[PDB]
Amino acid sequence: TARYLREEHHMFRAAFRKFLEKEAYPHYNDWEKRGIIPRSFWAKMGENGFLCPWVDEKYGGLNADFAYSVVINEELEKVGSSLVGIGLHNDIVTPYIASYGTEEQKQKWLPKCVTGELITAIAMTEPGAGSDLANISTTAVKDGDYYIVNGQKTFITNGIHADLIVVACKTDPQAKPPHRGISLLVVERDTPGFTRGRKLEKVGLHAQDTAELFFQDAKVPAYNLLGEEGKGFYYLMEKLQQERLVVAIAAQTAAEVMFSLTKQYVKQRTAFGKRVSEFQTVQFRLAEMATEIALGRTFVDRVIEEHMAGKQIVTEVSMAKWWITEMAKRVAAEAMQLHGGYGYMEEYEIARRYRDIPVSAIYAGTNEMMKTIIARQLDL
Amino acid sequence: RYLREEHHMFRAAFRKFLEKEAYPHYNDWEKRGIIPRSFWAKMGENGFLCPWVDEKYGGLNADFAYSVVINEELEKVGSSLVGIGLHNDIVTPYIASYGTEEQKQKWLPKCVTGELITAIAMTEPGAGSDLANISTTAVKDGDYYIVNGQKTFITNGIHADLIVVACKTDPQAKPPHRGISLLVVERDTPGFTRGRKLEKVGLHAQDTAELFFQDAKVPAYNLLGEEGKGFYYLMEKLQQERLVVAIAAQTAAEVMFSLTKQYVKQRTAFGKRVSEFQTVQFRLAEMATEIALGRTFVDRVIEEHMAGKQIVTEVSMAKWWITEMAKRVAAEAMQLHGGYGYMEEYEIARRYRDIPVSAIYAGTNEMMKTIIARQLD
Amino acid sequence: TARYLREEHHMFRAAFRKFLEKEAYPHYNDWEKRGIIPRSFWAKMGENGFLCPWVDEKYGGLNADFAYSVVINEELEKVGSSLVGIGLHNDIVTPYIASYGTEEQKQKWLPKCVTGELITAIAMTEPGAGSDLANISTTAVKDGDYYIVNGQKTFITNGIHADLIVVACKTDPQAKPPHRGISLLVVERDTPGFTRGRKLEKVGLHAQDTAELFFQDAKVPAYNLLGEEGKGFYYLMEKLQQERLVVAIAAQTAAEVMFSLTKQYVKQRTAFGKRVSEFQTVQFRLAEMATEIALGRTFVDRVIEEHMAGKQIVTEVSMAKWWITEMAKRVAAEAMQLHGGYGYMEEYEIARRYRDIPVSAIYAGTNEMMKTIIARQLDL
Amino acid sequence: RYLREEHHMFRAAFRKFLEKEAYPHYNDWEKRGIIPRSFWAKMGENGFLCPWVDEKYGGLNADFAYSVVINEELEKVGSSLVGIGLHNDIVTPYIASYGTEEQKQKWLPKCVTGELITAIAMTEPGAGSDLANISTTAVKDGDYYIVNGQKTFITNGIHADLIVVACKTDPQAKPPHRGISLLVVERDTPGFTRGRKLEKVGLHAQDTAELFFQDAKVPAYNLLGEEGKGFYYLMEKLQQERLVVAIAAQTAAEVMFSLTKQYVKQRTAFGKRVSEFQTVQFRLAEMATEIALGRTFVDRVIEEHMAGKQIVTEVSMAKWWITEMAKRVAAEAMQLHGGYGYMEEYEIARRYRDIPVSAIYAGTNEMMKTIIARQLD
Ligand SMILES: Cc1cc2nc3c(=O)[nH]c(=O)nc-3n(C[C@H](O)[C@H](O)[C@H](O)COP(=O)(O)OP(=O)(O)OC[C@H]3O[C@@H](n4cnc5c(N)ncnc54)[C@H](O)[C@@H]3O)c2cc1C
Ligand SMILES: Cc1cc2nc3c(=O)[nH]c(=O)nc-3n(C[C@H](O)[C@H](O)[C@H](O)COP(=O)(O)OP(=O)(O)OC[C@H]3O[C@@H](n4cnc5c(N)ncnc54)[C@H](O)[C@@H]3O)c2cc1C
Ligand SMILES: Cc1cc2nc3c(=O)[nH]c(=O)nc-3n(C[C@H](O)[C@H](O)[C@H](O)COP(=O)(O)OP(=O)(O)OC[C@H]3O[C@@H](n4cnc5c(N)ncnc54)[C@H](O)[C@@H]3O)c2cc1C
Ligand SMILES: Cc1cc2nc3c(=O)[nH]c(=O)nc-3n(C[C@H](O)[C@H](O)[C@H](O)COP(=O)(O)OP(=O)(O)OC[C@H]3O[C@@H](n4cnc5c(N)ncnc54)[C@H](O)[C@@H]3O)c2cc1C
Repeated sequence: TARYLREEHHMFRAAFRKFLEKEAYPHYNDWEKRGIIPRSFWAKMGENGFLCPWVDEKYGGLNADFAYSVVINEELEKVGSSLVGIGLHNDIVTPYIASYGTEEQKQKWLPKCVTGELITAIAMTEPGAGSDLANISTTAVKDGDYYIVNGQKTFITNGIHADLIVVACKTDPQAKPPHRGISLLVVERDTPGFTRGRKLEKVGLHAQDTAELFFQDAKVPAYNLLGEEGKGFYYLMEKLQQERLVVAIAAQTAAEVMFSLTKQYVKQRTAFGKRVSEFQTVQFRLAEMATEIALGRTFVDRVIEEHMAGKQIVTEVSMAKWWITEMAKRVAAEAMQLHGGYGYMEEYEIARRYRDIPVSAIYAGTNEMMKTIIARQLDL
Repeated sequence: RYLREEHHMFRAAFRKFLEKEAYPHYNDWEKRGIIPRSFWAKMGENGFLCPWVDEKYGGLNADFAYSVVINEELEKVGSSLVGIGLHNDIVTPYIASYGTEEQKQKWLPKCVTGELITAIAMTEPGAGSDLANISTTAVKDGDYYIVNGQKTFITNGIHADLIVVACKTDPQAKPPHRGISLLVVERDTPGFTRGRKLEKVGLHAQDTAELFFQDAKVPAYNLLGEEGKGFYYLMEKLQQERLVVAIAAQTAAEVMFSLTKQYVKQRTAFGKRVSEFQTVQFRLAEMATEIALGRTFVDRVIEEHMAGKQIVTEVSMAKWWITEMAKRVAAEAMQLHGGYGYMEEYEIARRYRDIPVSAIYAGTNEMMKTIIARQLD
Repeated sequence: TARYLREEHHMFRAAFRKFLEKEAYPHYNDWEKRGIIPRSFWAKMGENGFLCPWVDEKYGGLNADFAYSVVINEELEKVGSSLVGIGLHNDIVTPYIASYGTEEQKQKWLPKCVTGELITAIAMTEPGAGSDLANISTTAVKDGDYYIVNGQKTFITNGIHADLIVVACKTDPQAKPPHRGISLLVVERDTPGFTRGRKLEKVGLHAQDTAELFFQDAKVPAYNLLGEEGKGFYYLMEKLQQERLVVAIAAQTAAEVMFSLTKQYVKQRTAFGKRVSEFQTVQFRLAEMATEIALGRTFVDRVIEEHMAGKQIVTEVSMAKWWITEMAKRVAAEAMQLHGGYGYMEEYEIARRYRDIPVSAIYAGTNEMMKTIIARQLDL
Repeated sequence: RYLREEHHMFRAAFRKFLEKEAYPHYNDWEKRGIIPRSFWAKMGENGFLCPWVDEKYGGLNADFAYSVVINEELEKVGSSLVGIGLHNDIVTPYIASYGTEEQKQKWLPKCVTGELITAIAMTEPGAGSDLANISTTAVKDGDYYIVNGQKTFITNGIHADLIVVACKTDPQAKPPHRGISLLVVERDTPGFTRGRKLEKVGLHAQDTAELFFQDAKVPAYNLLGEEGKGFYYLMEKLQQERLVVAIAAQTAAEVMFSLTKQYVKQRTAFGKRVSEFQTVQFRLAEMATEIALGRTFVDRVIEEHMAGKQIVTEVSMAKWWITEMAKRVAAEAMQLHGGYGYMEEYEIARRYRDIPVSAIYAGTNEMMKTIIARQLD
């Protein structure tokens, strides 16, 4: 057992699962077909208190601790990875508004983030730069009471639905070092000069509305600056600890789900007068998967505890992110293979789980970037 | 060492054909879920179908190296073209090896032209790896066989006009495998129906389907070889089947390596080509090494096979190891493209989805290891 | 941080390390040359309270909790794996006497186990059976007030020094199932018919006195029966949880030691105008080793906590044992390679660490047996 | 395909020789820390040293396949015999390729007989992988070179009567590698001393030592080739060096596989042979597969090498991949023997200790990947 969950979280998990059993599980395949999860689902999430529950009661939130977010994100992954946009809204983007927003900004935005009237996104990555974030070239040039924004952002989660987009841009492209010229600017829906691409066709996460964003002389009120000019990089580096933790949590859950699928399948499939689960190689493969899952679960649970205690754990979250995502990828490969021909059929859930997992090694920072961060912390 | 100048010239000419007839259309075929029969017709009229078939049926008496070239060049277009290799090098050889003079005359000419596309149906919902435990029955009611059963995952399952079906003509054979025969089932057989095109992770243009036999009336002269010797024919032909899969997986690995190398050489980050970071260099060096090992091994197996030698162990080794290697290449390739590796606009995404099934068909990699272990005594 | 260590354990670790810095570290290489650790070392351990510290004060012990044993075994491994005989005495064998001994037996044996006047060993494995323990063939036939013992035991840790040997033997060879015929019998030094082989030449653990034991009509007092006849297998299965945990702890420490050796080496070695630690492949290899070490440490620490709480964790300890031992083997292989030619030289400590590690995957139950146990617990 | 009947007959005869002169004595040699010169003498008198050397110096003009047979058969005895392969196929070829007519006449006859045992000294305490950064100097003081420096890890370091030493005859060469020459240093050179036999994890009968030069007086006619072209000679010869290592590692893998297979087939547990448990079967199938891949690859490299083709990439691939594979085989072998794998009475223990150094010498596996990456462009 992990110490961050108490009885209240256990009853919450059951209540949230009951909601999903009606609203998510039976609808998920249709959402994938359409390429997007309907706004009405977010509205239902908001009215039931499952959006931004950590937000203060004065904005309509529940003052919930981070364990509630762990439960939400785990239960949503149990449905499917296309639901990652909720965890992104809850635990990645809206915390920027709460941490760095003025009272006026928080009052204006947070209540609607809780209800789901405003859906959020964060836009860092550009065609020319992802891992090398200091090299982004989207510019925001001050002109009167406005920032004139020019640039392109790519692979944006919630790219179609998002009404509020936290945009990383260069307010001073000539700054030394380059990262000191970066600022965070909130871009609202229907901003003149702000357009969106058609939803991106991807290997998986088919129900996630990933899209490119285009800023052609985007006229953004100066009021929409989040925090201080030229400190944008610092806000990002700070919040990426929670971001990477969220990815680690979702990948751990995905592995657990895929293991359960495989175990159940091989226990019911017969070959050569035996259940497939009776062959020693199958037993050992499952034992090895179970072991690695136990390791990842124990580690991520410890990192959650450290995080909740307010401790700085850059190294450990980077470890959790790369290792658990690779582990879940290995689980997926084993799972497909152990299903035989059926693991390659879209009628079987494992096919979708398999297509969904490998991107976890790429986003929130590639696993190569995680190893880079670890090596830096090792002092070499 | 099995490729002579004639094969190099043929490769260039076949590639030119595909640059016109296949490469520009592949993405459309995938969207359609099938490769049009018109393409098969163009392949047939140009002599690219069953080239090994004797000239007397309209073939070219081509050696196996021509089939290697064709299958490799088709994979470089994409894995959904595996149906042609299956027609050419898996199924039609059953007709030539075990067909009567009369069956060969009736069927082989049209297989060369592509008027008849072939398929082979072994696997059932209840049994794949455990092939001896198939339950599809063919009961004589002269001069017909009455066939009952279901076959699953059939390549060319929609297009196929001739299907070689493994069935139990004596379900009480003891030992069970002794009751297996091969029966050719023709398009428009009464009681023979097909399922919808299967929705798969990849091979989107390959028409895989289930087949259904409900008191299907099959003429007794459609028996292939002798009653009760079907299992023996299958074990015999599975060596070339496994070789074909190994060749295609080897080619897929090479294609994916090339895509990845080109990408990382053009992509820059932190003031360098991605290909300049030492970890990327070593990963590419390791991929290049395993690719070279697979190429050398499969080439030697091809040579042995063409020499008429029994290669059961070696082909089983090639099949499992090369398919697993190709899978590892795919995983490296997606990762090294970053977000772009996950985008369907990039070819690597499709290559990635296509590869993992190679570890499953022609017999699972677990079955390959089972065979190797048996041969190790 | 792991919750089982308090300030008292931290001061204890420092005190114990101070003892070892004088008595163990500088002598270790000589012990390996001789093939045995001198009795005088055990005597020093006993007089300083470092043997069987968990034993009750009434037998001369300290009533120490298991965290003291964790510290002792970790610190001894930091010296070298040839010191495993101490952890075996402390935490594997003597607990059998405390758990299953009569008051008379405990009074007779435990005080001298604390002082080191009696060194203990456990003898299960035979030439014909190790993994398949139910198939042991050493017999003990009752004759008057004695058991007549015939058989051979192999690979016995503390095989030369041991004065008390807990011997698994068949008191009823015809029993059904075979395991119901197994009993534990304490064999004392100078028992008529009991002899020992020459110390076994091994790949590593060169200072550990591993030997075969021979029983040719060994005349053992019936008083020396430990527990109940035919329940021997049950005692063994019960105590193997702690045994496997001890092995996992030592392997985790060995990995940590080997990592430190490698990191320090590559940081000081120059090639191509750079420190070796500056090449990206070296950085990533170290980052990967660091990650896996962090996983093993977090997991074993959690298992220690569960164990100390009195919980039954057969699955988790089997996971810890196989995965950590394999991980430490991988660490060792990386460490040798990263030292270049120097990693193959016996003058460098890594050579010895490398030779010492791979046996951890074999003893206390092979890693194949660990996977067997896990699969059984998965219900397949 | 490089072995003809003559080579098969030779293999049998050489093995017979070793069954008498080597196998029964190997464990004793290991205890002694050296292979006696008497064995070298028996090898020489039977024509098993430098067989490729022209008949005019007393050699046999044997092709490289004879060296393959010798090195393989010696490894089947044990890895401490690598000094012979080093003499035959690594060092003496420097004398034949770059020696003047007069040096060849002076040295090659005695290398064939074994009167002179050879060694090559590249590596220094401060530089191994980074060979261009060697600091051993050879300064002309006609008609001598005055040599100062230290060489480390020298195979045949005790026995060697001739040592080919890489040194800087112009330490200000810019570019540095242009100042490297090869200088033959003879036994009993003034100022030339040797360290104690190095204590190693394995290769216990191989006499590895450090060499010390303190104003060593070396005759100028002991220069091998031209001044400042030493680096070029080394890069040229390292292809055969790396091939020799790959061959020995391949053979070690095969030996260890055979030991393991035999053990698990004779050992029983839980009412079955250990070899009957499915996980053991699959592990052995995987080992057999990788061994087959390595054998096929190294055999093809040997063929290419004998054809006189440049094989830099391929040999680097063979060296790193096969040594890593052999290491994996060793780890599997110890585990599958249980406790017995850890006992020095069992041959597998020694094989296990011997193998990992193959990933280090002839250039580290990291250097092999560096070379491959460079060739990938
Ligand atoms: C489904 C999905 C959703 C996404 N959502 C968002 C979002 O909501 N907001 C957002 O800002 N971004 C988002 N992204 C972008 C994602 O974070 C980036 O794809 C990721 O950071 C990698 O950047 P890149 O794609 O440009 O790859 P690159 O940075 O171009 O790297 C390509 C490859 O080179 C490797 N590489 C680069 N440098 C080195 C080096 N120094 N050493 C070794 N290897 C190196 C990388 O690890 C990678 O494997 C999303 C991506 C995906 C796939
Ligand atoms: C794209 C595609 C095309 C196909 N085309 C054809 C075709 O044209 N003709 C045809 O006849 N078939 C075809 N198939 C079927 C294919 O050959 C089978 O899927 C394959 O043989 C495995 O059979 P199965 O799917 O029933 O898996 P199963 O036999 O049920 O096995 C499932 C899993 O169980 C494991 N397993 C089973 N037995 C053992 C054992 N004893 N020990 C350890 N593990 C074991 C295997 O690891 C496997 O991963 C096709 C399949 C695919 C995916
Ligand atoms: C340094 C050292 C110290 C030791 N100290 C002691 C001691 O103090 N007391 C004591 O009692 N013993 C001791 N041992 C013995 C040790 O526990 C045994 O070696 C171990 O349990 C394995 O038994 P075995 O050597 O007989 O191998 P075996 O049981 O013969 O097994 C050989 C191989 O076959 C594999 N195998 C067996 N069955 C299966 C199966 N069903 N499926 C898959 N694989 C299988 C095993 O995993 C192993 O890899 C020691 C051993 C060593 C090396
Ligand atoms: C048994 C034995 C026999 C030998 N016999 C001979 C002989 O006869 N003649 C002779 O000349 N030499 C001999 N050697 C030397 C051997 O070739 C060297 O040990 C080897 O080349 C590596 O050099 P090094 O030991 O100095 O390691 P280093 O060059 O110091 O390298 C140590 C580690 O650093 C890493 N490294 C270095 N540079 C890089 C880089 N750029 N990128 C990533 N990693 C890097 C490598 O991974 C290596 O593992 C022998 C060695 C042994 C062990």
